[PDB]
Amino acid sequence: TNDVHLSGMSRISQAVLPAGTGTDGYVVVDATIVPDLLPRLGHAARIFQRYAVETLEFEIQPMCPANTGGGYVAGFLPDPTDNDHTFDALQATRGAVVAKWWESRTVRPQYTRTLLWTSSGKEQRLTSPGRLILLCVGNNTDVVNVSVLCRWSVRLSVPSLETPEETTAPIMTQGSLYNDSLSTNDFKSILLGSTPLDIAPDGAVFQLDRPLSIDYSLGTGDVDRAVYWHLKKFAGNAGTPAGWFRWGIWDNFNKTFTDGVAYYSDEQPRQILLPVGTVCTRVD
Amino acid sequence: RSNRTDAPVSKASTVTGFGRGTNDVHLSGMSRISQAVLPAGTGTDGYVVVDATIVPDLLPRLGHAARIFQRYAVETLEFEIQPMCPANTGGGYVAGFLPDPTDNDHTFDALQATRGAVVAKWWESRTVRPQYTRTLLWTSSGKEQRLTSPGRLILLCVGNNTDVVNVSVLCRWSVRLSVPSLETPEETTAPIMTQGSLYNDSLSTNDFKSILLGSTPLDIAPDGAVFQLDRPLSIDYSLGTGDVDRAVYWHLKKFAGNAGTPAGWFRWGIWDNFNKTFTDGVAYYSDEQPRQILLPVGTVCTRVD
Amino acid sequence: RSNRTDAPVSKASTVTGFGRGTNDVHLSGMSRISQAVLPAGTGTDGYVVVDATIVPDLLPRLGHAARIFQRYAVETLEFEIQPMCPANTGGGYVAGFLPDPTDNDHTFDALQATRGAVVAKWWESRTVRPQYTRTLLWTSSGKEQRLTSPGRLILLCVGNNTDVVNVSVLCRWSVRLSVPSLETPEETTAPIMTQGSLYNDSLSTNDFKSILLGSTPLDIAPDGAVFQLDRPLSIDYSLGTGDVDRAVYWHLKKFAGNAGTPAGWFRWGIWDNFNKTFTDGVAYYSDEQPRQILLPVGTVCTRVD
Amino acid sequence: TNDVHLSGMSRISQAVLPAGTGTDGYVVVDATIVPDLLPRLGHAARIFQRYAVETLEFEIQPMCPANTGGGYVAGFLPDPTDNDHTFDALQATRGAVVAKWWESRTVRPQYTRTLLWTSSGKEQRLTSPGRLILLCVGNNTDVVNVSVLCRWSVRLSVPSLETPEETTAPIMTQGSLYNDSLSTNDFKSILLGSTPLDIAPDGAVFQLDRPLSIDYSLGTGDVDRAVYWHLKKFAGNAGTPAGWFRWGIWDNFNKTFTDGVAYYSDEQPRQILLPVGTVCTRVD
Amino acid sequence: MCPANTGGGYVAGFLPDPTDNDHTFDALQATRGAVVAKWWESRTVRPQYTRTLLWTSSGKEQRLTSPGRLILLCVGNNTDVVNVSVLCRWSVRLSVPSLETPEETTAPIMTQG
Amino acid sequence: SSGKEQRLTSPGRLILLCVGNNTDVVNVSVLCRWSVRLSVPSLETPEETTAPIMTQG
Amino acid sequence: RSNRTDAPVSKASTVTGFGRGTNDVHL
Ligand SMILES: [Ca+2]
Ligand SMILES: [Ca+2]
Ligand SMILES: [Ca+2]
Ligand SMILES: [Ca+2]
Ligand SMILES: [Ca+2]
Ligand SMILES: [Ca+2]
Repeated sequence: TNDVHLSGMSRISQAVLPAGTGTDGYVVVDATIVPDLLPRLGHAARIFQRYAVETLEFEIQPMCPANTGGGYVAGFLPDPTDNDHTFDALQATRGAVVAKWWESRTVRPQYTRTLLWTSSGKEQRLTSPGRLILLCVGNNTDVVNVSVLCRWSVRLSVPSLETPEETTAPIMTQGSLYNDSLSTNDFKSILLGSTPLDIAPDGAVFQLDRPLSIDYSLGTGDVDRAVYWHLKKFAGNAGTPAGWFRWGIWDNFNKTFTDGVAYYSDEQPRQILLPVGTVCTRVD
Repeated sequence: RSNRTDAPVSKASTVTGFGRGTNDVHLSGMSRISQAVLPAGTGTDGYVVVDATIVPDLLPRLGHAARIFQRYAVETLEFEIQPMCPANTGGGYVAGFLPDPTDNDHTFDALQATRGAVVAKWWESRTVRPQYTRTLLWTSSGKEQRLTSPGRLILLCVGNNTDVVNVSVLCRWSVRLSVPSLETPEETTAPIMTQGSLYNDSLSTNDFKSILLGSTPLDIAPDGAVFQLDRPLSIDYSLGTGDVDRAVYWHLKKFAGNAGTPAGWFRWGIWDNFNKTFTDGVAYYSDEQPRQILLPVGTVCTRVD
Repeated sequence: RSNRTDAPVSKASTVTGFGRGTNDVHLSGMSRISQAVLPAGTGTDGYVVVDATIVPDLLPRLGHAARIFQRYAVETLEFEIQPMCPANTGGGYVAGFLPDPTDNDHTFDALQATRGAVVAKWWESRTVRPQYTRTLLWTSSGKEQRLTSPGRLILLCVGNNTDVVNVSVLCRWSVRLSVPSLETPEETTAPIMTQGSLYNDSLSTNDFKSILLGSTPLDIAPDGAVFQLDRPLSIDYSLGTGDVDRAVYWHLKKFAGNAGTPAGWFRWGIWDNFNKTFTDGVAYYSDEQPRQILLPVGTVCTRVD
Repeated sequence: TNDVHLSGMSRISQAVLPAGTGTDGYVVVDATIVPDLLPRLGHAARIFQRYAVETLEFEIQPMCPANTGGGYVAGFLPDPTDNDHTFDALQATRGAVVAKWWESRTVRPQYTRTLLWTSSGKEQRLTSPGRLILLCVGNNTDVVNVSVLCRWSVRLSVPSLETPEETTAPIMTQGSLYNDSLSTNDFKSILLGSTPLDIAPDGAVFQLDRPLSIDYSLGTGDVDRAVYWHLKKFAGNAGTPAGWFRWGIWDNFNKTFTDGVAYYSDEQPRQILLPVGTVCTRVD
Repeated sequence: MCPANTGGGYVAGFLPDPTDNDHTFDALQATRGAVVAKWWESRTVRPQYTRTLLWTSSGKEQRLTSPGRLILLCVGNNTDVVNVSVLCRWSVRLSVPSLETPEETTAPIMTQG
Repeated sequence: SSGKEQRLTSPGRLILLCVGNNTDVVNVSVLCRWSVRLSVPSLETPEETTAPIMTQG
Repeated sequence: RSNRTDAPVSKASTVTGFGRGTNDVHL
C-alpha cells in the first residue's frame, strides 16, 4: 500500500528564558504542531501530501538547577485556530500538566485521527492537530532552558514533492499595529505580540496577508498611502529580543529583500495598519 | 507513624487532578430560530422570510455551552414552522434545510429539491425533518463554514399573502459536545458577508447606512456591537491642503441608528481591545476622488464585540 | 387516505415540543479560585491571601452553565492549595472554608475551628476537604448570600514569609444543576460590599480612589465594569451661584485607573441600559459643605456590566 | 441509496501554444479538476451536494506536428491549492509522464477518495481532487495544439439543486505585479504570471482580495491611491496573447465597467501591488 | 558527576553509520535509543547495532570495521564545570583466528581542517 | 550515505551511448521506476548523499 | 506514572556494571 508508518522522537522547540522575565501569563513556547516543526517528519512530509497522527506524546524537559522557584503549565489546544494564551485555556484542555521548573512531565494530549494535509492552507484545521503552549506559573529565579521533546507516530500517504516554502506554518499576529506606533524604517515585533514571530530567526522574510499601509511623502503635506507587503526579521538586540521589521519587497525568484520609504511622520489620525490576525508566512 | 523521610532540596509537585474535565455532555432542548411578521401584499413570491444558518450561537442555551467545548455533533435536528393566522389567510410557504452552509440561493426549486422540504398554506403548520451530517463540527468560527455548521434553514413565500402573517421557525436540537476546552466568548459568533457594495461616493461625511452593505444582520445590529472588516476600509478626507489619505479602518460599529433609516448607520473607527473602546477617526471628506468601491461584495463582517 | 375533515374557523395550535428542556446536568471539573504573589516580609501574621466566596461565577465553566439553570446543589467540593517555593522558604499558611458566606472574619482561630482546615509550612501542599450543605442553592444573586453560596474560602499567613511566595488555590467542584431556565448573564454575578467609607472631602473634583472604599474587588476591576450602588451617591457641586445640588448617582464605574494608585478610581454617572452607555455628570465641587459620609460601610456594589 | 455512479469521458481543456514560446517550465495546461471542466459532470453536479471521485485517468493528445522535438511533462497534483509548476513536483507525483510533442501518454494518478463538496468554498481542498499540470520542456518549432482527455467515475450524493456560478473555481497569481512596470490604463497577465489568467476569456472579471490601489495624480507631484476590487479582462494581440486587465468598478448590479482610471506612473516608490500568492476569482 | 544545582542538559546517541560525521541535536535524537537529560541525571543508551561479522583490522571503509559511533552534545548552557564519563558495556564474539600486526590495527583519522 | 567505495551506496549506473552522429540536437530524458525498502531510522545532511566522479582520460 | 519523588541535594551514583569482568578464559 501507500500508508508509510513513520514514528520517532524529536524536539519541536527549545527556549531559553532569562531570570526575572517569567511573569505569570508569559508564553515560553507557542508551537503549532505541523510536520515542519519535527525534523525527521519534516524531511518526510515533503515526500507526501496527507498525514494522520496516530500517537502524539509531548514531554517537557527543562534543564535548570533543582533549587529554583517557578512553575510551567503545559497544554495542547486541539484547535489550531485557537490563540488563547491564558492559564484557563490550558487548565480546561485534557492532558495539561503543571510542575516546578526542575521537573519533567509528560503531556498526553487529545488530538484528531483524521487525515491532515501536510501542505499549508487557508483554513488551518486541516493541517495541524493543535498547538502546544507552555506558560510560566510564577517568576523564575534564574535562567531556565527548556526543550519540548515530542514522540510521534504518523501515517503518511499520497506521494508528492513539496517546496519548503509550502510546508511552513503560518502564524497570525496577536497584536494591532497602529500608524502612530511605527518607527522611521521598522517596528518591533512586540507590537505584533506573537511568540513564534518574536523567536523567529533573523532574516526570515515573511509575507503579510493584511496590506501594510505606510504613507509616503508627497513633498508638501499631501498624504499618499503606499502599500508594502514583505517584511524581514532584523536581529533582536539583548534589550529587545523582538528584533525589527523593515517593510519592503521580497523577490520570489531573486530571493532579495527591499527596504521601503520612511514612515510618514505627521498629524495623521490614528489608524489600524495591521490588526490582530495579520498572517505572516516564511517566503524564504 | 512514618518519620523516616529526609528533606530534599524540593518536593515533587502534587497537582494530580489537572486536565480531567468531562468530555461528553448530551445537551438538548428546543428554541426559536427566528420570528417574522410579513405585511399584507409584501409576501410576493421569492421573498425570503427566514434565512438562518444553524450554528451553535443561534441556539441560546447551546450558545452559552458551546463556549466550554470545541467539537459538537448534531444528533437530532427537526425544525417546526408555526404560523399564526386565521384560515382566511391566502398564501403559501415553502420551508427547507440546505445541508450546505455556503449555498446562498433563494428559489423555490432549490428549497423543494432538498430532502425533507415542505410546502403548505399559510394557515397550516409543518415539520421539516432534514438530512444533516453527523460529523464532529467545530464550535468556534473558522475560515470555512462547512466545518462549523450542519446547514441553513430557508423559508419562502410561495404565493401572495393576503394579510399580515406572523411566522415562528422553531427548532429542536440534540447536540453532543466533546473535546473539552475554554473558547473565548467572542470569536465564537458566525462570520457575515456584505451582499451589497459600499462606494466612496455612497458615504456620508461621518456615517454610512447599513442597507447599502446589503446584509440583513448588518441592518439589524444592537448599538455597541463592534464588527470586524477582513478587507480594509480606506476612507477619504482632507488631512491638510486637500491631503487625501486613504485612512485604513477595519473596525465598524452601529452607533445609534438614524430614525430615517431603520437599517441604521455604521461608523469607521478604532476598536482597541486593550481599552475595549471605539475611537472615531477623521470624518469622510471626498475632495477629489474618482468613484470607486471600498467594501466589495463578500467582505466578511465578524463582530469583535 | 383521509379527506373527511371539514375546515373549521381555526385549527388548534400544534406546538407540542414546548417547555421540555433537560433539568439535570451533572457538571464537574477543576479550576483555580485565586492566585497570589506574597512579597517577602509582607506576609505578617493575619494578612489575608485569598478571601473568595464560592459562587457559580468564580468557576468559569460553571459560570457559563449556571446561566441556563436556576438551582444548583454542590455534591463534591475539595480545595487543593498549591504553593510554589523552595524548601528554604520560611513561614506557614492556614486554609479553611467557612460554611457561612456572610461570616467576614479573618483570624487564625476562626479558620482553624472549622472542620477540614489545614495548617502547613509554605513549602508543603494541602487538601481542604470541608463541610458544605447539599441544599438546592440559587444560582442567581439575591438579597441573602446564604441561599446562593455554599461558603467561602480563606487563606492566611501564619508566620512571616522569608521570600516571595506564589500560591494557587485550586478547587474541585461537582455541581448538579436543576430547574431549567434562562437567567440573564448580568445580575448573575455576586454582590460586593464597601468595607471602607467614602467621604465628601475624600472626593476629588472628578474621580475617587477605590482603596478608600476598602473592597478588594472594587480595587481590581477591569475598565468598563460598571457597578451599581444600592445607596445613593449625593455628589456636591456648584450648579449656579454656589448651588450645592445633591446630585444622586447610583452608577459607578472604573475608568482607566491612575498609574499613581493601582487600586484605581471610579467616576459617578448614568449607566443607561437602553443605550448601555456611561454619561458623566457635573464634576464634584465642594463649595460649602460640612464633612459627611456619602457611601457608608456595607454599601452593596453589584456590577450592572 | 441516493448514490448515483456516473462515469464518462470528457476533454478537460484545449490549449494552443504559439511557435517558440515553450520556455523553460512553461505551463501549457493548468486545469483544476472542478465539476465544470467535465460537461456531463458539470450538468450532473448541479443536482447534488457531495461528490466523491472513484476513478480518474487523464490522457494527453498532443496534436503538435511530429517535426517539432519539444518535450512535455504531465502530472496531477493532488492538492488543489498547490501552486507548484516545476518539473520535479510533477515527476514526483504518481503517474506523471514525460515525452515529446509527437508522442501521446496517459496519466493514472493517486486521487483522494473522500466526500468533496460540489459547490465553491473558501478553500478548494474540499471541492476538487487536484489539478492537471502540463509543462512544455523545450521550445516548439510549430504551434502545439493540446487536448487532455479525462475518464472520471464520480459517486454523487445528498440530492439538491444549485446555481451555475456556485461551481466555479478561483485562480492564484504566480507573479508579483510591480508599480514601476505597469501600463497606464491596463496590464497584461504576464505580470500576474498565472496560466488561467493567461488564457482568461474576454469578458471575465476577477476580484483581487488585495487592495488594488491605482495611484491617480492629485497634482503638483502629489498622488492618491484609489482602492478597487475588480479586474475586467480584454483580449490582447498576436504579439502578446496574454491579453489585458483593466481596473475600475465592475458593478455587477449594473454590469457596467468603469474603465481603468489614469495611473500617474512618474515617481511611485517601488512596491508590489499584488505579491506572490494574490488570488483572483471570476465574479461571473 | 555534578550537583543538582548544575543547569544544563546533554543529548546522547549512537549513530549506526561510522562515516556519518554530523553533530546536531536532530541527528542524534532521530537515532533509536538516544536520550536527553539534565546534566545531573544519568542515562543508558541502548542503541541499534548490526550483528554482521565486522573486521578487526583497519581497511579503506570504516563501515566494515565498526558498528557505529557515539556522540554526546550539550543541549543547554552548563552553569558550572561538568565532569562526564561515557562508559560502555561490550560483549563481542571474536572469530577467524589469525595474528594481526599490532600496528595497522588502529583506526584511520581524517584532517577536518 | 556516501563512503569510500560506491559499491555499498549505489546499485549501479545507467549508461546511454550514441551509436552514430546526430543530424539534430538530441534531447534525452530517462525515466526511473524504483521501489526501495528503507530501514534503520536516522537523519542526515544533504551533502552526505553525493556521488564521486572518475576521469576517463 | 510516578512523580512523587522529591529532589534531594544529590542523587546516589548508579554505576552498577563496574568491576564485573570475566575471570576465566581457557585460552
Ligand atoms: Ca500539497
Ligand atoms: Ca476554537
Ligand atoms: Ca434567577
Ligand atoms: Ca452546494
Ligand atoms: Ca587484517
Ligand atoms: Ca548515513
